[PDB]
Amino acid sequence: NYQPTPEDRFTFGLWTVGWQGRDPFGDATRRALDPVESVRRLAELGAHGVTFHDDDLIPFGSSDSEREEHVKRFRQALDDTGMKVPMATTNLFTHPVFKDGGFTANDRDVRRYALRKTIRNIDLAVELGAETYVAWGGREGAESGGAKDVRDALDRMKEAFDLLGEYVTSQGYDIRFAIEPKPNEPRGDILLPTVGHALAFIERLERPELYGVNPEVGHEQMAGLNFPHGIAQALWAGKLFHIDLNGQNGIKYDQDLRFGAGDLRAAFWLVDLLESAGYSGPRHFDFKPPRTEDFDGVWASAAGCMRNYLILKERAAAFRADPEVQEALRASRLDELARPTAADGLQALLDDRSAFEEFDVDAAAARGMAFERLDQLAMDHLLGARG
Ligand SMILES: [Ca+2]
Ligand SMILES: [Mn+2]
Repeated sequence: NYQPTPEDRFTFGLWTVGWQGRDPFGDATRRALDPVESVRRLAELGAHGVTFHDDDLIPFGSSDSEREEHVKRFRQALDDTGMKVPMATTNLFTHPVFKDGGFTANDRDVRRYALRKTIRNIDLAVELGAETYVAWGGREGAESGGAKDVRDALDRMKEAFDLLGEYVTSQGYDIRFAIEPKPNEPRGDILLPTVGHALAFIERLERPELYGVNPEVGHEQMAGLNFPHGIAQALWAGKLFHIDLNGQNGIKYDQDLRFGAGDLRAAFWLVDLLESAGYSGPRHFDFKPPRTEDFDGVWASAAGCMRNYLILKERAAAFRADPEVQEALRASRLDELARPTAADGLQALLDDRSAFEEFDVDAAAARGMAFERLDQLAMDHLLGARG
Protein backbone atom coordinates (compact mmCIF):
# COMPACT_ATOMS: atom_id res chain seq x y z
CA ASN A 1 0.00 0.00 0.00
CA TYR A 2 2.39 2.61 -1.26
CA GLN A 3 4.15 3.21 2.05
CA PRO A 4 7.06 5.71 1.89
CA THR A 5 10.43 4.75 3.24
CA PRO A 6 13.64 6.83 3.65
CA GLU A 7 15.19 5.57 0.27
CA ASP A 8 12.34 7.38 -1.56
CA ARG A 9 14.08 10.60 -0.49
CA PHE A 10 10.82 12.44 0.21
CA THR A 11 11.43 15.84 1.83
CA PHE A 12 9.27 18.73 3.00
CA GLY A 13 9.88 22.38 3.82
CA LEU A 14 9.09 23.56 7.30
CA TRP A 15 6.92 26.19 5.61
CA THR A 16 4.79 23.56 3.84
CA VAL A 17 3.11 21.57 6.56
CA GLY A 18 3.78 24.67 8.72
CA TRP A 19 1.76 27.01 6.50
CA GLN A 20 -0.79 28.67 8.78
CA GLY A 21 -3.25 29.40 5.95
CA ARG A 22 -2.84 33.15 5.54
CA ASP A 23 -3.63 34.13 2.04
CA PRO A 24 -4.37 37.55 0.14
CA PHE A 25 -7.82 37.58 1.56
CA GLY A 26 -7.62 35.54 4.68
CA ASP A 27 -6.30 35.27 8.23
CA ALA A 28 -4.58 32.15 9.52
CA THR A 29 -6.67 29.05 9.91
CA ARG A 30 -4.07 27.02 11.81
CA ARG A 31 -1.71 27.64 14.75
CA ALA A 32 2.05 27.78 14.12
CA LEU A 33 3.94 24.47 14.29
CA ASP A 34 7.13 23.98 16.24
CA PRO A 35 9.75 22.77 13.70
CA VAL A 36 10.57 19.91 16.10
CA GLU A 37 6.97 18.67 15.86
CA SER A 38 7.12 18.81 12.09
CA VAL A 39 10.35 16.80 12.05
CA ARG A 40 8.72 14.16 14.34
CA ARG A 41 5.49 13.94 12.47
CA LEU A 42 7.13 13.79 9.05
CA ALA A 43 9.53 11.08 10.26
CA GLU A 44 6.56 9.00 11.39
CA LEU A 45 4.97 9.41 7.92
CA GLY A 46 8.12 7.99 6.29
CA ALA A 47 9.79 11.19 5.13
CA HIS A 48 13.51 11.27 4.48
CA GLY A 49 14.12 14.83 5.57
CA VAL A 50 13.13 18.46 5.82
CA THR A 51 14.23 21.80 4.42
CA PHE A 52 14.01 25.38 5.72
CA HIS A 53 14.24 29.03 5.05
CA ASP A 54 16.39 30.82 7.65
CA ASP A 55 13.33 32.57 9.04
CA ASP A 56 11.29 29.38 9.33
CA LEU A 57 13.84 27.86 11.67
CA ILE A 58 14.88 30.99 13.53
CA PRO A 59 12.29 33.77 13.83
CA PHE A 60 13.47 36.93 12.15
CA GLY A 61 15.24 39.17 14.56
CA SER A 62 16.09 36.49 17.10
CA SER A 63 18.80 37.14 19.67
CA ASP A 64 21.89 35.01 19.65
CA SER A 65 20.65 32.95 22.62
CA GLU A 66 17.18 32.47 21.00
CA ARG A 67 18.88 31.45 17.74
CA GLU A 68 21.07 28.95 19.54
CA GLU A 69 18.07 27.35 21.28
CA HIS A 70 16.08 27.04 18.03
CA VAL A 71 19.04 25.42 16.25
CA LYS A 72 19.90 23.14 19.19
CA ARG A 73 16.35 21.86 19.45
CA PHE A 74 16.12 21.28 15.67
CA ARG A 75 19.48 19.55 15.39
CA GLN A 76 18.53 17.46 18.33
CA ALA A 77 15.12 16.33 16.61
CA LEU A 78 17.10 15.45 13.47
CA ASP A 79 19.76 13.56 15.36
CA ASP A 80 16.96 11.69 17.26
CA THR A 81 14.99 10.61 14.17
CA GLY A 82 17.66 10.24 11.53
CA MET A 83 15.86 12.88 9.44
CA LYS A 84 18.17 14.73 7.08
CA VAL A 85 18.32 18.33 5.90
CA PRO A 86 19.24 18.08 2.22
CA MET A 87 18.40 21.67 1.19
CA ALA A 88 17.97 25.10 2.72
CA THR A 89 17.17 28.59 1.43
CA THR A 90 16.91 32.24 2.46
CA ASN A 91 13.74 34.26 3.05
CA LEU A 92 14.36 37.23 0.74
CA PHE A 93 10.65 38.00 0.34
CA THR A 94 8.66 38.53 3.57
CA HIS A 95 10.22 41.47 5.27
CA PRO A 96 9.17 44.85 3.77
CA VAL A 97 12.80 45.72 3.16
CA PHE A 98 12.63 43.20 0.25
CA LYS A 99 9.64 44.89 -1.39
CA ASP A 100 11.69 45.60 -4.57
CA GLY A 101 13.89 42.55 -4.33
CA GLY A 102 16.89 41.17 -2.50
CA PHE A 103 19.72 40.66 -4.98
CA THR A 104 18.15 43.04 -7.58
CA ALA A 105 16.56 45.62 -5.29
CA ASN A 106 17.07 49.09 -6.74
CA ASP A 107 18.52 50.13 -3.34
CA ARG A 108 22.12 49.04 -3.18
CA ASP A 109 22.12 48.76 0.62
CA VAL A 110 19.26 46.20 0.38
CA ARG A 111 21.23 44.14 -2.17
CA ARG A 112 24.22 44.03 0.23
CA TYR A 113 21.93 43.07 3.16
CA ALA A 114 20.35 40.30 1.07
CA LEU A 115 23.80 38.83 0.37
CA ARG A 116 24.82 38.96 4.03
CA LYS A 117 21.55 37.34 5.12
CA THR A 118 22.06 34.58 2.54
CA ILE A 119 25.70 33.92 3.52
CA ARG A 120 24.77 33.58 7.22
CA ASN A 121 22.27 30.88 6.34
CA ILE A 122 24.62 29.11 3.89
CA ASP A 123 26.91 28.49 6.88
CA LEU A 124 24.03 27.00 8.89
CA ALA A 125 22.77 24.95 5.97
CA VAL A 126 26.22 23.43 5.48
CA GLU A 127 26.48 22.66 9.17
CA LEU A 128 23.14 20.84 9.19
CA GLY A 129 24.01 18.81 6.07
CA ALA A 130 22.43 20.52 3.05
CA GLU A 131 23.83 19.59 -0.33
CA THR A 132 21.79 22.22 -2.18
CA TYR A 133 21.14 25.87 -1.38
CA VAL A 134 18.09 27.19 -3.19
CA ALA A 135 17.48 30.74 -4.38
CA TRP A 136 13.86 31.73 -5.13
CA GLY A 137 13.99 35.30 -6.36
CA GLY A 138 10.30 35.99 -5.71
CA ARG A 139 10.72 39.72 -5.23
CA GLU A 140 13.07 40.20 -8.22
CA GLY A 141 11.04 41.87 -10.97
CA ALA A 142 8.44 44.55 -11.48
CA GLU A 143 4.87 45.65 -11.82
CA SER A 144 5.69 48.43 -14.30
CA GLY A 145 8.19 48.93 -17.12
CA GLY A 146 10.21 51.89 -15.87
CA ALA A 147 10.85 50.47 -12.42
CA LYS A 148 13.41 47.88 -13.40
CA ASP A 149 16.09 48.01 -16.06
CA VAL A 150 16.37 44.30 -16.64
CA ARG A 151 19.91 44.30 -18.08
CA ASP A 152 21.15 46.19 -15.04
CA ALA A 153 19.15 43.84 -12.80
CA LEU A 154 20.69 40.81 -14.44
CA ASP A 155 24.12 42.39 -13.90
CA ARG A 156 23.26 42.71 -10.20
CA MET A 157 21.90 39.16 -10.12
CA LYS A 158 25.07 37.78 -11.65
CA GLU A 159 27.20 39.80 -9.25
CA ALA A 160 25.28 38.31 -6.32
CA PHE A 161 25.47 34.74 -7.49
CA ASP A 162 29.13 35.10 -8.36
CA LEU A 163 29.88 36.43 -4.86
CA LEU A 164 28.04 33.47 -3.32
CA GLY A 165 30.10 31.13 -5.48
CA GLU A 166 33.27 32.88 -4.41
CA TYR A 167 32.13 32.47 -0.81
CA VAL A 168 31.48 28.73 -0.97
CA THR A 169 34.75 28.23 -2.83
CA SER A 170 36.66 30.23 -0.21
CA GLN A 171 35.22 27.98 2.53
CA GLY A 172 35.79 24.71 0.65
CA TYR A 173 32.15 23.84 0.88
CA ASP A 174 30.66 21.18 -1.34
CA ILE A 175 27.17 22.76 -1.31
CA ARG A 176 25.79 23.83 -4.71
CA PHE A 177 23.17 26.39 -5.63
CA ALA A 178 19.85 25.85 -7.34
CA ILE A 179 17.66 28.63 -8.79
CA GLU A 180 13.92 28.00 -8.35
CA PRO A 181 12.15 29.72 -11.24
CA LYS A 182 8.72 31.30 -11.01
CA PRO A 183 7.14 33.51 -13.74
CA ASN A 184 5.06 35.89 -11.61
CA GLU A 185 3.63 36.33 -8.09
CA PRO A 186 4.26 38.24 -5.91
CA ARG A 187 5.86 40.56 -8.52
CA GLY A 188 3.86 41.26 -11.63
CA ASP A 189 6.67 39.62 -13.61
CA ILE A 190 9.61 37.86 -11.96
CA LEU A 191 13.12 37.75 -13.45
CA LEU A 192 14.37 34.36 -14.65
CA PRO A 193 10.73 33.31 -15.05
CA THR A 194 11.18 29.71 -16.27
CA VAL A 195 13.58 26.77 -16.20
CA GLY A 196 14.92 27.91 -19.54
CA HIS A 197 15.67 31.47 -18.47
CA ALA A 198 17.43 30.22 -15.30
CA LEU A 199 19.50 27.67 -17.23
CA ALA A 200 20.54 30.39 -19.69
CA PHE A 201 21.53 32.79 -16.90
CA ILE A 202 23.64 30.19 -15.15
CA GLU A 203 25.79 29.87 -18.30
CA ARG A 204 26.96 33.47 -17.81
CA LEU A 205 28.06 32.97 -14.16
CA GLU A 206 31.76 32.87 -13.39
CA ARG A 207 31.61 29.29 -12.04
CA PRO A 208 28.59 27.71 -13.80
CA GLU A 209 29.31 24.28 -12.39
CA LEU A 210 28.20 25.48 -8.96
CA TYR A 211 24.64 26.28 -10.09
CA GLY A 212 21.66 24.34 -11.26
CA VAL A 213 17.86 24.60 -11.13
CA ASN A 214 15.21 23.67 -8.61
CA PRO A 215 12.16 23.59 -10.89
CA GLU A 216 8.68 23.52 -9.35
CA VAL A 217 5.73 21.72 -10.98
CA GLY A 218 3.27 24.55 -10.43
CA HIS A 219 5.60 27.38 -11.46
CA GLU A 220 6.23 26.14 -14.98
CA GLN A 221 2.50 25.43 -15.22
CA MET A 222 1.79 29.11 -14.31
CA ALA A 223 3.33 29.89 -17.75
CA GLY A 224 1.30 27.04 -19.34
CA LEU A 225 4.52 25.10 -20.00
CA ASN A 226 5.06 21.33 -20.00
CA PHE A 227 6.79 20.50 -16.76
CA PRO A 228 8.15 17.10 -17.86
CA HIS A 229 9.63 18.74 -20.96
CA GLY A 230 11.34 21.37 -18.88
CA ILE A 231 12.72 18.75 -16.50
CA ALA A 232 14.05 16.85 -19.52
CA GLN A 233 15.83 20.00 -20.65
CA ALA A 234 17.30 20.47 -17.18
CA LEU A 235 18.48 16.83 -17.15
CA TRP A 236 19.90 17.26 -20.63
CA ALA A 237 21.92 20.24 -19.34
CA GLY A 238 23.15 18.33 -16.26
CA LYS A 239 21.41 20.87 -14.02
CA LEU A 240 18.59 19.10 -12.17
CA PHE A 241 20.12 19.57 -8.74
CA HIS A 242 16.83 19.45 -6.86
CA ILE A 243 13.08 19.49 -7.66
CA ASP A 244 9.92 20.81 -6.10
CA LEU A 245 6.82 18.65 -6.42
CA ASN A 246 3.26 19.90 -6.01
CA GLY A 247 0.07 20.44 -7.94
CA GLN A 248 -1.36 23.37 -9.82
CA ASN A 249 -4.60 23.86 -11.86
CA GLY A 250 -3.51 25.65 -14.60
CA ILE A 251 -2.63 29.32 -15.22
CA LYS A 252 -3.49 31.15 -12.13
CA TYR A 253 -2.04 32.13 -8.72
CA ASP A 254 0.48 29.71 -7.28
CA GLN A 255 -1.59 27.04 -5.53
CA ASP A 256 1.01 24.67 -4.13
CA LEU A 257 -1.51 21.79 -3.98
CA ARG A 258 -0.33 18.35 -2.88
CA PHE A 259 1.58 16.41 -5.48
CA GLY A 260 -0.73 14.48 -7.83
CA ALA A 261 -3.41 17.15 -7.65
CA GLY A 262 -3.73 19.57 -10.56
CA ASP A 263 -2.39 18.02 -13.79
CA LEU A 264 -2.36 14.30 -12.96
CA ARG A 265 -1.01 13.12 -16.30
CA ALA A 266 1.81 15.60 -16.07
CA ALA A 267 2.59 14.13 -12.64
CA PHE A 268 2.66 10.64 -14.20
CA TRP A 269 5.02 11.63 -16.98
CA LEU A 270 7.22 13.52 -14.52
CA VAL A 271 7.62 10.50 -12.24
CA ASP A 272 8.28 8.31 -15.28
CA LEU A 273 11.06 10.69 -16.36
CA LEU A 274 12.70 11.09 -12.96
CA GLU A 275 12.74 7.33 -12.38
CA SER A 276 13.88 6.30 -15.80
CA ALA A 277 16.60 9.01 -15.88
CA GLY A 278 17.88 7.90 -12.50
CA TYR A 279 17.48 11.29 -10.79
CA SER A 280 18.99 10.75 -7.35
CA GLY A 281 18.16 13.98 -5.58
CA PRO A 282 15.42 14.77 -3.11
CA ARG A 283 11.78 14.42 -4.04
CA HIS A 284 10.85 17.66 -2.24
CA PHE A 285 7.26 18.78 -1.73
CA ASP A 286 6.89 22.57 -1.92
CA PHE A 287 3.21 22.41 -1.13
CA LYS A 288 0.64 23.90 1.22
CA PRO A 289 -2.21 21.89 2.74
CA PRO A 290 -5.28 23.99 1.88
CA ARG A 291 -6.38 26.37 4.60
CA THR A 292 -9.70 24.48 4.84
CA GLU A 293 -7.81 21.79 6.72
CA ASP A 294 -7.02 21.22 10.39
CA PHE A 295 -3.81 19.49 11.46
CA ASP A 296 -5.19 16.03 10.73
CA GLY A 297 -5.73 17.29 7.22
CA VAL A 298 -2.22 18.71 7.09
CA TRP A 299 -0.73 15.31 7.75
CA ALA A 300 -3.16 13.59 5.38
CA SER A 301 -2.15 16.02 2.64
CA ALA A 302 1.56 15.49 3.31
CA ALA A 303 1.03 11.67 3.27
CA GLY A 304 -0.86 12.06 0.02
CA CYS A 305 2.09 13.78 -1.64
CA MET A 306 4.20 10.71 -1.02
CA ARG A 307 1.43 8.20 -1.75
CA ASN A 308 0.74 9.74 -5.14
CA TYR A 309 4.41 9.75 -6.11
CA LEU A 310 4.57 6.02 -5.22
CA ILE A 311 1.36 5.09 -7.08
CA LEU A 312 2.58 6.96 -10.14
CA LYS A 313 5.99 5.32 -9.88
CA GLU A 314 4.36 1.88 -9.90
CA ARG A 315 2.14 2.73 -12.86
CA ALA A 316 4.97 4.24 -14.87
CA ALA A 317 7.21 1.25 -14.16
CA ALA A 318 4.44 -1.13 -15.21
CA PHE A 319 3.93 0.87 -18.39
CA ARG A 320 7.57 0.77 -19.32
CA ALA A 321 7.89 -2.99 -18.52
CA ASP A 322 4.78 -4.04 -20.49
CA PRO A 323 5.79 -5.94 -23.64
CA GLU A 324 2.88 -4.42 -25.40
CA VAL A 325 4.21 -0.92 -24.56
CA GLN A 326 7.69 -1.86 -25.62
CA GLU A 327 6.28 -3.00 -29.00
CA ALA A 328 4.19 0.24 -29.27
CA LEU A 329 7.31 2.34 -28.60
CA ARG A 330 9.06 0.57 -31.45
CA ALA A 331 6.00 1.06 -33.66
CA SER A 332 6.19 4.82 -32.91
CA ARG A 333 9.92 4.94 -33.64
CA LEU A 334 11.05 6.13 -30.25
CA ASP A 335 14.17 4.01 -30.80
CA GLU A 336 14.96 5.83 -34.02
CA LEU A 337 14.89 9.15 -32.15
CA ALA A 338 17.84 7.89 -30.11
CA ARG A 339 20.00 7.27 -33.21
CA PRO A 340 22.19 10.06 -34.59
CA THR A 341 20.71 11.69 -37.64
CA ALA A 342 24.05 11.61 -39.42
CA ALA A 343 26.73 9.57 -37.65
CA ASP A 344 28.12 9.16 -41.23
CA GLY A 345 28.98 12.87 -41.10
CA LEU A 346 28.19 16.04 -42.96
CA GLN A 347 29.93 15.19 -46.24
CA ALA A 348 28.28 11.80 -46.45
CA LEU A 349 24.90 13.41 -45.74
CA LEU A 350 25.43 16.04 -48.44
CA ASP A 351 26.44 13.36 -50.96
CA ASP A 352 23.60 10.97 -50.04
CA ARG A 353 21.04 11.23 -52.82
CA SER A 354 18.84 8.78 -50.93
CA ALA A 355 18.44 11.40 -48.19
CA PHE A 356 16.93 14.11 -50.40
CA GLU A 357 17.09 14.01 -54.17
CA GLU A 358 15.78 10.52 -54.31
CA PHE A 359 13.85 10.41 -50.98
CA ASP A 360 10.21 9.30 -51.34
CA VAL A 361 8.51 11.91 -49.17
CA ASP A 362 5.09 10.54 -49.77
CA ALA A 363 5.90 7.09 -48.51
CA ALA A 364 7.43 8.63 -45.40
CA ALA A 365 4.46 10.95 -44.87
CA ALA A 366 2.00 8.11 -45.14
CA ARG A 367 3.51 6.22 -42.19
CA GLY A 368 1.35 6.87 -39.16
CA MET A 369 3.16 7.54 -35.90
CA ALA A 370 0.87 5.27 -33.85
CA PHE A 371 1.00 7.79 -30.98
CA GLU A 372 -2.66 7.43 -30.00
CA ARG A 373 -2.40 3.68 -29.40
CA LEU A 374 0.77 4.30 -27.37
CA ASP A 375 -0.94 7.01 -25.32
CA GLN A 376 -4.00 4.83 -24.67
CA LEU A 377 -1.69 2.13 -23.30
CA ALA A 378 -0.24 4.85 -21.05
CA MET A 379 -3.73 5.94 -19.96
CA ASP A 380 -4.79 2.34 -19.28
CA HIS A 381 -1.67 1.81 -17.13
CA LEU A 382 -2.17 5.03 -15.18
CA LEU A 383 -5.80 4.16 -14.43
CA GLY A 384 -5.00 0.56 -13.51
CA ALA A 385 -7.09 -0.73 -16.42
CA ARG A 386 -3.53 -2.47 -17.19
CA GLY A 387 -0.43 -3.36 -15.09
CA1 LIG B 1 9.17 25.74 -4.79
MN1 LIG C 1 4.70 27.53 -5.70
